[PDB]
Amino acid sequence: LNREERRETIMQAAMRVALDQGFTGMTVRNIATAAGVAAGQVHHHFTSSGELKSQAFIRVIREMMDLQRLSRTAGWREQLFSALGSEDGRLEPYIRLWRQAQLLADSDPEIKSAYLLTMNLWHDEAVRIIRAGHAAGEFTLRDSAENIAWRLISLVCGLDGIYVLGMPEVDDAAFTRHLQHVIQLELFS
Amino acid sequence: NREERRETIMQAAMRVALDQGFTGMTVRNIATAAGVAAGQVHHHFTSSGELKSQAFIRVIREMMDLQRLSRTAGWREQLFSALGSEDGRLEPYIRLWRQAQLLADSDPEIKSAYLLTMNLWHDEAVRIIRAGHAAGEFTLRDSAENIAWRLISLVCGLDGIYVLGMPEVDDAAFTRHLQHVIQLELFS
Ligand SMILES: CN(C)c1ccc(C(=C2C=CC(=[N+](C)C)C=C2)c2ccccc2)cc1
Ligand SMILES: CN(C)c1ccc(C(=C2C=CC(=[N+](C)C)C=C2)c2ccccc2)cc1
Repeated sequence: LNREERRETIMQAAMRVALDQGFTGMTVRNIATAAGVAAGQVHHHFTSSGELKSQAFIRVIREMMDLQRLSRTAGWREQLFSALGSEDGRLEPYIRLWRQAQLLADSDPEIKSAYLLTMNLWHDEAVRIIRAGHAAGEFTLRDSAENIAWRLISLVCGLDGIYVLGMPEVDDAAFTRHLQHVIQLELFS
Repeated sequence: NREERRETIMQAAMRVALDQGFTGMTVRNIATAAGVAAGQVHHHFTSSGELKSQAFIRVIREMMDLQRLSRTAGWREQLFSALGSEDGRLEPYIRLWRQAQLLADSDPEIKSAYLLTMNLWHDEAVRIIRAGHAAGEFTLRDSAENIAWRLISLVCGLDGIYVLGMPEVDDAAFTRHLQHVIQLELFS
Protein backbone atom coordinates (compact mmCIF):
# COMPACT_ATOMS: atom_id res chain seq x y z
CA LEU A 1 0.00 0.00 0.00
CA ASN A 2 1.59 3.22 -1.23
CA ARG A 3 0.99 6.41 0.74
CA GLU A 4 -1.99 7.52 -1.36
CA GLU A 5 -3.80 4.26 -0.57
CA ARG A 6 -3.23 4.59 3.18
CA ARG A 7 -4.42 8.20 3.04
CA GLU A 8 -7.40 6.85 1.11
CA THR A 9 -8.32 4.02 3.49
CA ILE A 10 -8.12 6.42 6.44
CA MET A 11 -10.31 8.87 4.51
CA GLN A 12 -13.00 6.24 3.93
CA ALA A 13 -12.95 5.16 7.58
CA ALA A 14 -13.42 8.83 8.43
CA MET A 15 -16.43 8.84 6.09
CA ARG A 16 -18.02 5.98 8.05
CA VAL A 17 -17.33 7.69 11.38
CA ALA A 18 -18.88 10.87 9.98
CA LEU A 19 -22.04 9.06 8.89
CA ASP A 20 -22.33 7.12 12.18
CA GLN A 21 -21.43 9.68 14.87
CA GLY A 22 -21.16 13.09 13.20
CA PHE A 23 -18.51 15.75 13.53
CA THR A 24 -18.15 15.38 17.31
CA GLY A 25 -17.35 11.68 16.92
CA MET A 26 -14.62 12.11 14.29
CA THR A 27 -11.78 11.82 16.79
CA VAL A 28 -8.50 10.42 15.52
CA ARG A 29 -9.01 7.43 17.84
CA ASN A 30 -12.38 6.49 16.33
CA ILE A 31 -11.10 7.09 12.79
CA ALA A 32 -7.99 5.01 13.46
CA THR A 33 -10.15 2.23 14.89
CA ALA A 34 -12.58 2.21 11.97
CA ALA A 35 -9.64 2.17 9.55
CA GLY A 36 -7.87 -0.64 11.41
CA VAL A 37 -4.58 1.23 11.87
CA ALA A 38 -2.71 2.87 14.73
CA ALA A 39 -3.50 6.49 15.56
CA GLY A 40 0.09 7.53 14.89
CA GLN A 41 -0.41 6.48 11.28
CA VAL A 42 -3.52 8.67 11.01
CA HIS A 43 -1.46 11.59 12.28
CA HIS A 44 1.31 10.71 9.82
CA HIS A 45 -1.08 10.73 6.84
CA PHE A 46 -3.34 13.60 8.03
CA THR A 47 -1.43 16.25 9.97
CA SER A 48 -4.52 18.42 10.64
CA SER A 49 -7.42 16.52 12.22
CA GLY A 50 -9.61 19.47 11.25
CA GLU A 51 -8.56 19.22 7.61
CA LEU A 52 -9.29 15.49 7.72
CA LYS A 53 -12.76 16.15 9.14
CA SER A 54 -13.63 18.71 6.46
CA GLN A 55 -12.30 16.70 3.52
CA ALA A 56 -14.11 13.60 4.78
CA PHE A 57 -17.32 15.64 4.99
CA ILE A 58 -16.86 16.80 1.39
CA ARG A 59 -16.34 13.20 0.26
CA VAL A 60 -19.49 12.17 2.15
CA ILE A 61 -21.57 14.78 0.33
CA ARG A 62 -20.07 13.71 -3.00
CA GLU A 63 -21.06 10.13 -2.19
CA MET A 64 -24.53 11.46 -1.40
CA MET A 65 -24.68 13.03 -4.86
CA ASP A 66 -23.76 9.68 -6.41
CA LEU A 67 -26.20 7.64 -4.27
CA GLN A 68 -29.20 9.85 -5.11
CA ARG A 69 -28.58 9.78 -8.87
CA LEU A 70 -31.06 7.94 -11.08
CA SER A 71 -30.64 6.07 -14.34
CA ARG A 72 -30.08 8.12 -17.49
CA THR A 73 -33.29 6.65 -18.92
CA ALA A 74 -35.36 8.26 -16.16
CA GLY A 75 -37.40 11.37 -16.80
CA TRP A 76 -35.61 14.66 -16.25
CA ARG A 77 -38.24 15.90 -13.79
CA GLU A 78 -37.64 12.76 -11.72
CA GLN A 79 -33.87 13.24 -11.96
CA LEU A 80 -33.96 16.86 -10.78
CA PHE A 81 -36.35 16.00 -7.95
CA SER A 82 -33.97 13.25 -6.87
CA ALA A 83 -31.00 15.62 -6.90
CA LEU A 84 -32.94 18.11 -4.73
CA GLY A 85 -35.35 16.17 -2.50
CA SER A 86 -34.82 12.43 -2.96
CA GLU A 87 -36.89 10.40 -0.50
CA ASP A 88 -34.37 7.53 -0.70
CA GLY A 89 -33.90 6.12 2.80
CA ARG A 90 -30.18 5.50 2.24
CA LEU A 91 -29.55 9.27 2.39
CA GLU A 92 -30.62 9.87 6.02
CA PRO A 93 -27.12 9.82 7.58
CA TYR A 94 -25.78 12.01 4.77
CA ILE A 95 -28.47 14.67 5.20
CA ARG A 96 -28.06 14.47 8.98
CA LEU A 97 -24.37 15.23 8.43
CA TRP A 98 -24.92 18.02 5.91
CA ARG A 99 -27.31 19.76 8.30
CA GLN A 100 -24.68 19.55 11.04
CA ALA A 101 -22.01 20.98 8.73
CA GLN A 102 -24.28 24.01 8.31
CA LEU A 103 -24.45 24.77 12.04
CA LEU A 104 -20.75 24.21 12.76
CA ALA A 105 -20.00 26.41 9.75
CA ASP A 106 -20.78 29.39 12.00
CA SER A 107 -17.93 28.61 14.42
CA ASP A 108 -15.38 26.65 12.37
CA PRO A 109 -13.61 28.30 9.39
CA GLU A 110 -12.54 25.07 7.69
CA ILE A 111 -15.98 23.48 8.05
CA LYS A 112 -17.46 26.68 6.61
CA SER A 113 -15.21 26.50 3.54
CA ALA A 114 -16.10 22.83 3.04
CA TYR A 115 -19.82 23.58 3.43
CA LEU A 116 -19.60 26.32 0.79
CA LEU A 117 -17.82 23.86 -1.50
CA THR A 118 -20.58 21.28 -1.02
CA MET A 119 -23.16 23.94 -1.89
CA ASN A 120 -21.24 24.49 -5.13
CA LEU A 121 -21.34 20.73 -5.78
CA TRP A 122 -25.09 20.53 -5.18
CA HIS A 123 -25.49 23.45 -7.58
CA ASP A 124 -23.30 21.73 -10.18
CA GLU A 125 -25.47 18.60 -10.11
CA ALA A 126 -28.70 20.60 -10.37
CA VAL A 127 -27.37 22.63 -13.32
CA ARG A 128 -26.16 19.49 -15.10
CA ILE A 129 -29.63 17.95 -14.84
CA ILE A 130 -31.37 21.16 -15.94
CA ARG A 131 -29.14 21.47 -19.01
CA ALA A 132 -29.63 17.84 -20.02
CA GLY A 133 -33.40 18.06 -19.62
CA HIS A 134 -33.44 21.37 -21.50
CA ALA A 135 -31.53 19.85 -24.42
CA ALA A 136 -33.94 16.89 -24.37
CA GLY A 137 -36.94 19.23 -24.68
CA GLU A 138 -38.69 18.38 -21.40
CA PHE A 139 -37.64 21.50 -19.49
CA THR A 140 -38.56 25.03 -20.58
CA LEU A 141 -35.99 27.62 -19.49
CA ARG A 142 -37.17 31.21 -19.17
CA ASP A 143 -34.02 31.84 -17.10
CA SER A 144 -30.51 30.43 -16.93
CA ALA A 145 -30.06 26.98 -15.39
CA GLU A 146 -27.68 28.46 -12.81
CA ASN A 147 -30.20 30.93 -11.40
CA ILE A 148 -32.99 28.34 -11.45
CA ALA A 149 -30.69 25.93 -9.61
CA TRP A 150 -29.88 28.49 -6.92
CA ARG A 151 -33.58 29.22 -6.41
CA LEU A 152 -34.50 25.52 -6.13
CA ILE A 153 -31.62 24.77 -3.75
CA SER A 154 -32.67 27.81 -1.71
CA LEU A 155 -36.22 26.46 -1.53
CA VAL A 156 -34.93 23.12 -0.23
CA CYS A 157 -32.63 24.76 2.33
CA GLY A 158 -35.36 27.02 3.71
CA LEU A 159 -38.06 24.35 3.75
CA ASP A 160 -35.67 22.05 5.61
CA GLY A 161 -34.69 24.75 8.09
CA ILE A 162 -38.40 25.00 8.86
CA TYR A 163 -39.04 21.24 8.72
CA VAL A 164 -36.48 20.50 11.44
CA LEU A 165 -38.27 22.90 13.82
CA GLY A 166 -41.27 20.56 13.91
CA MET A 167 -43.99 22.65 12.29
CA PRO A 168 -46.95 20.36 11.50
CA GLU A 169 -48.23 22.12 8.36
CA VAL A 170 -44.77 21.61 6.80
CA ASP A 171 -44.07 17.86 6.91
CA ASP A 172 -42.55 15.34 4.49
CA ALA A 173 -45.60 15.38 2.20
CA ALA A 174 -45.74 19.18 2.24
CA PHE A 175 -42.01 19.32 1.47
CA THR A 176 -42.35 17.10 -1.60
CA ARG A 177 -45.43 19.02 -2.76
CA HIS A 178 -43.62 22.36 -2.57
CA LEU A 179 -40.50 21.08 -4.34
CA GLN A 180 -42.51 19.52 -7.17
CA HIS A 181 -44.51 22.75 -7.48
CA VAL A 182 -41.47 25.02 -7.81
CA ILE A 183 -40.04 22.61 -10.38
CA GLN A 184 -43.29 22.91 -12.34
CA LEU A 185 -43.09 26.72 -12.20
CA GLU A 186 -39.40 26.95 -13.09
CA LEU A 187 -39.27 24.40 -15.92
CA PHE A 188 -42.78 23.61 -17.23
CA SER A 189 -44.30 26.88 -18.44
CA ASN B 1 -44.62 51.20 37.63
CA ARG B 2 -45.87 47.65 37.05
CA GLU B 3 -45.90 47.38 33.24
CA GLU B 4 -43.96 50.58 32.52
CA ARG B 5 -40.73 49.50 34.23
CA ARG B 6 -41.23 46.07 32.68
CA GLU B 7 -41.49 47.85 29.33
CA THR B 8 -38.33 49.89 29.93
CA ILE B 9 -36.44 46.72 30.87
CA MET B 10 -37.79 45.09 27.71
CA GLN B 11 -36.57 48.05 25.65
CA ALA B 12 -33.15 47.60 27.25
CA ALA B 13 -33.07 43.91 26.30
CA MET B 14 -34.04 44.88 22.75
CA ARG B 15 -31.29 47.49 22.42
CA VAL B 16 -28.66 45.08 23.76
CA ALA B 17 -30.00 42.42 21.38
CA LEU B 18 -29.63 44.67 18.33
CA ASP B 19 -26.22 45.90 19.54
CA GLN B 20 -24.48 42.69 20.67
CA GLY B 21 -26.76 39.69 20.09
CA PHE B 22 -27.76 36.94 22.48
CA THR B 23 -24.26 36.51 23.94
CA GLY B 24 -24.21 40.03 25.37
CA MET B 25 -27.74 39.84 26.82
CA THR B 26 -26.56 39.43 30.40
CA VAL B 27 -28.70 40.84 33.20
CA ARG B 28 -25.67 42.84 34.36
CA ASN B 29 -25.51 44.65 31.00
CA ILE B 30 -29.27 44.89 30.41
CA ALA B 31 -29.76 46.40 33.86
CA THR B 32 -27.05 48.96 33.09
CA ALA B 33 -28.60 49.86 29.73
CA ALA B 34 -31.91 50.35 31.57
CA GLY B 35 -30.40 52.34 34.44
CA VAL B 36 -31.64 50.00 37.18
CA ALA B 37 -30.06 47.64 39.67
CA ALA B 38 -29.22 44.09 38.63
CA GLY B 39 -31.79 42.52 40.96
CA GLN B 40 -34.89 44.31 39.67
CA VAL B 41 -34.55 42.45 36.36
CA HIS B 42 -34.75 39.26 38.41
CA HIS B 43 -37.86 40.72 40.05
CA HIS B 44 -39.46 41.16 36.62
CA PHE B 45 -38.19 38.11 34.68
CA THR B 46 -38.00 34.69 36.32
CA SER B 47 -35.52 33.18 33.85
CA SER B 48 -32.76 34.98 31.96
CA GLY B 49 -33.66 32.79 28.98
CA GLU B 50 -37.25 33.99 29.19
CA LEU B 51 -35.97 37.57 28.90
CA LYS B 52 -33.65 36.76 25.99
CA SER B 53 -36.45 35.00 24.08
CA GLN B 54 -39.22 37.53 24.74
CA ALA B 55 -36.95 40.46 23.90
CA PHE B 56 -35.93 38.70 20.68
CA ILE B 57 -39.59 38.32 19.72
CA ARG B 58 -40.14 42.02 20.38
CA VAL B 59 -37.11 42.91 18.23
CA ILE B 60 -38.51 40.93 15.30
CA ARG B 61 -41.98 42.41 15.79
CA GLU B 62 -40.44 45.89 15.55
CA MET B 63 -38.57 44.82 12.41
CA MET B 64 -41.87 43.83 10.80
CA ASP B 65 -43.45 47.11 11.91
CA LEU B 66 -40.63 48.99 10.17
CA GLN B 67 -40.96 46.89 7.00
CA ARG B 68 -44.72 47.45 6.63
CA LEU B 69 -45.46 49.99 3.89
CA SER B 70 -48.03 52.77 3.53
CA ARG B 71 -50.85 50.38 2.51
CA THR B 72 -51.45 52.33 -0.71
CA ALA B 73 -48.38 51.22 -2.65
CA GLY B 74 -48.67 48.26 -5.00
CA TRP B 75 -49.20 44.90 -3.32
CA ARG B 76 -46.08 43.47 -4.97
CA GLU B 77 -44.01 46.20 -3.31
CA GLN B 78 -45.65 45.55 0.07
CA LEU B 79 -44.90 41.83 -0.13
CA PHE B 80 -41.30 42.33 -1.28
CA SER B 81 -40.69 44.83 1.52
CA ALA B 82 -42.16 42.27 3.92
CA LEU B 83 -39.70 39.66 2.58
CA GLY B 84 -36.36 40.95 1.31
CA SER B 85 -35.37 44.58 1.95
CA GLU B 86 -31.64 45.25 1.42
CA ASP B 87 -31.54 48.12 3.92
CA GLY B 88 -28.37 48.08 6.00
CA ARG B 89 -30.12 49.44 9.09
CA LEU B 90 -31.94 46.09 9.34
CA GLU B 91 -28.78 43.98 9.54
CA PRO B 92 -28.72 44.19 13.38
CA TYR B 93 -32.26 42.80 13.29
CA ILE B 94 -31.41 40.24 10.60
CA ARG B 95 -28.24 39.27 12.48
CA LEU B 96 -30.25 38.57 15.63
CA TRP B 97 -32.79 36.53 13.67
CA ARG B 98 -30.01 34.49 12.06
CA GLN B 99 -28.49 33.92 15.49
CA ALA B 100 -31.87 32.71 16.76
CA GLN B 101 -32.20 30.14 13.97
CA LEU B 102 -28.84 28.74 15.07
CA LEU B 103 -29.51 28.74 18.82
CA ALA B 104 -32.87 27.04 18.20
CA ASP B 105 -30.88 23.83 17.69
CA SER B 106 -29.63 23.93 21.30
CA ASP B 107 -32.17 26.01 23.29
CA PRO B 108 -35.83 24.92 23.50
CA GLU B 109 -36.92 28.41 24.62
CA ILE B 110 -35.19 30.22 21.75
CA LYS B 111 -36.54 27.41 19.56
CA SER B 112 -40.13 28.18 20.59
CA ALA B 113 -39.58 31.91 20.07
CA TYR B 114 -37.97 31.38 16.65
CA LEU B 115 -40.85 29.15 15.56
CA LEU B 116 -43.17 31.93 16.71
CA THR B 117 -41.40 34.60 14.63
CA MET B 118 -41.55 32.31 11.60
CA ASN B 119 -45.31 31.99 12.09
CA LEU B 120 -45.57 35.79 12.39
CA TRP B 121 -43.64 36.27 9.16
CA HIS B 122 -45.98 33.72 7.58
CA ASP B 123 -49.11 35.49 8.83
CA GLU B 124 -47.86 38.78 7.37
CA ALA B 125 -47.07 37.25 3.98
CA VAL B 126 -50.52 35.62 3.91
CA ARG B 127 -52.15 38.94 4.78
CA ILE B 128 -50.45 40.72 1.87
CA ILE B 129 -51.18 37.84 -0.51
CA ARG B 130 -54.89 37.72 0.33
CA ALA B 131 -55.25 41.50 0.15
CA GLY B 132 -53.48 41.60 -3.21
CA HIS B 133 -55.60 38.75 -4.54
CA ALA B 134 -58.79 40.56 -3.53
CA ALA B 135 -57.50 43.72 -5.24
CA GLY B 136 -57.14 41.72 -8.48
CA GLU B 137 -53.36 42.20 -8.61
CA PHE B 138 -52.35 38.69 -7.51
CA THR B 139 -53.31 35.52 -9.39
CA LEU B 140 -53.29 32.50 -7.07
CA ARG B 141 -52.70 29.05 -8.53
CA ASP B 142 -52.29 27.81 -4.94
CA SER B 143 -53.33 28.79 -1.43
CA ALA B 144 -51.84 31.95 0.07
CA GLU B 145 -50.48 29.78 2.89
CA ASN B 146 -48.48 27.46 0.63
CA ILE B 147 -47.25 30.38 -1.48
CA ALA B 148 -46.18 32.11 1.73
CA TRP B 149 -44.24 29.07 2.93
CA ARG B 150 -42.46 28.74 -0.41
CA LEU B 151 -41.52 32.44 -0.54
CA ILE B 152 -40.26 32.55 3.05
CA SER B 153 -38.34 29.35 2.32
CA LEU B 154 -36.74 31.03 -0.70
CA VAL B 155 -35.68 33.95 1.50
CA CYS B 156 -34.26 31.77 4.28
CA GLY B 157 -32.32 29.57 1.86
CA LEU B 158 -30.90 32.44 -0.17
CA ASP B 159 -29.85 34.08 3.10
CA GLY B 160 -28.11 30.88 4.18
CA ILE B 161 -26.12 30.89 0.95
CA TYR B 162 -25.54 34.66 1.11
CA VAL B 163 -23.84 34.54 4.53
CA LEU B 164 -21.26 32.05 3.21
CA GLY B 165 -19.84 34.78 0.97
CA MET B 166 -20.87 33.20 -2.33
CA PRO B 167 -20.02 35.76 -5.05
CA GLU B 168 -22.80 34.64 -7.41
CA VAL B 169 -25.29 35.13 -4.55
CA ASP B 170 -24.93 38.77 -3.49
CA ASP B 171 -27.41 41.52 -2.62
CA ALA B 172 -28.42 42.17 -6.23
CA ALA B 173 -28.74 38.49 -7.13
CA PHE B 174 -30.86 37.97 -4.00
CA THR B 175 -33.23 40.74 -5.08
CA ARG B 176 -33.46 39.33 -8.61
CA HIS B 177 -34.31 35.82 -7.41
CA LEU B 178 -36.96 36.99 -4.93
CA GLN B 179 -38.64 39.21 -7.53
CA HIS B 180 -38.58 36.33 -10.03
CA VAL B 181 -40.22 33.81 -7.71
CA ILE B 182 -42.91 36.35 -6.82
CA GLN B 183 -43.55 36.72 -10.55
CA LEU B 184 -43.89 32.95 -10.94
CA GLU B 185 -46.06 32.41 -7.86
CA LEU B 186 -48.56 35.26 -8.27
CA PHE B 187 -48.52 36.31 -11.96
CA SER B 188 -49.07 33.18 -14.05
C1 LIG C 1 -27.72 21.23 4.55
N1 LIG C 1 -29.06 21.54 4.07
C2 LIG C 1 -29.57 22.90 4.21
C3 LIG C 1 -29.86 20.49 3.46
C4 LIG C 1 -29.23 19.42 2.85
C5 LIG C 1 -29.97 18.41 2.27
C6 LIG C 1 -31.35 18.46 2.29
C7 LIG C 1 -32.17 17.34 1.64
C8 LIG C 1 -33.41 17.10 2.02
C9 LIG C 1 -34.53 17.08 0.98
C10 LIG C 1 -35.97 16.80 1.39
C11 LIG C 1 -36.31 16.54 2.86
N2 LIG C 1 -37.49 16.31 3.20
C12 LIG C 1 -38.34 15.42 2.41
C13 LIG C 1 -37.95 16.69 4.53
C14 LIG C 1 -35.19 16.56 3.90
C15 LIG C 1 -33.75 16.84 3.48
C16 LIG C 1 -31.68 16.74 0.32
C17 LIG C 1 -31.02 17.54 -0.61
C18 LIG C 1 -30.58 17.00 -1.81
C19 LIG C 1 -30.81 15.66 -2.09
C20 LIG C 1 -31.48 14.87 -1.17
C21 LIG C 1 -31.92 15.41 0.03
C22 LIG C 1 -31.99 19.52 2.90
C23 LIG C 1 -31.25 20.54 3.49
C1 LIG D 1 -32.88 34.07 9.99
N1 LIG D 1 -33.44 34.01 8.65
C2 LIG D 1 -33.86 32.72 8.12
C3 LIG D 1 -33.57 35.23 7.88
C4 LIG D 1 -33.93 36.41 8.52
C5 LIG D 1 -34.05 37.59 7.81
C6 LIG D 1 -33.82 37.60 6.44
C7 LIG D 1 -33.95 38.89 5.65
C8 LIG D 1 -33.09 39.15 4.68
C9 LIG D 1 -33.58 39.44 3.26
C10 LIG D 1 -32.58 39.74 2.15
C11 LIG D 1 -31.08 39.75 2.43
N2 LIG D 1 -30.25 39.99 1.52
C12 LIG D 1 -30.56 40.93 0.45
C13 LIG D 1 -28.87 39.57 1.66
C14 LIG D 1 -30.59 39.46 3.85
C15 LIG D 1 -31.59 39.16 4.97
C16 LIG D 1 -35.24 39.72 5.74
C17 LIG D 1 -36.44 39.12 6.10
C18 LIG D 1 -37.59 39.88 6.18
C19 LIG D 1 -37.56 41.23 5.89
C20 LIG D 1 -36.36 41.83 5.53
C21 LIG D 1 -35.20 41.08 5.46
C22 LIG D 1 -33.45 36.43 5.80
C23 LIG D 1 -33.33 35.24 6.52
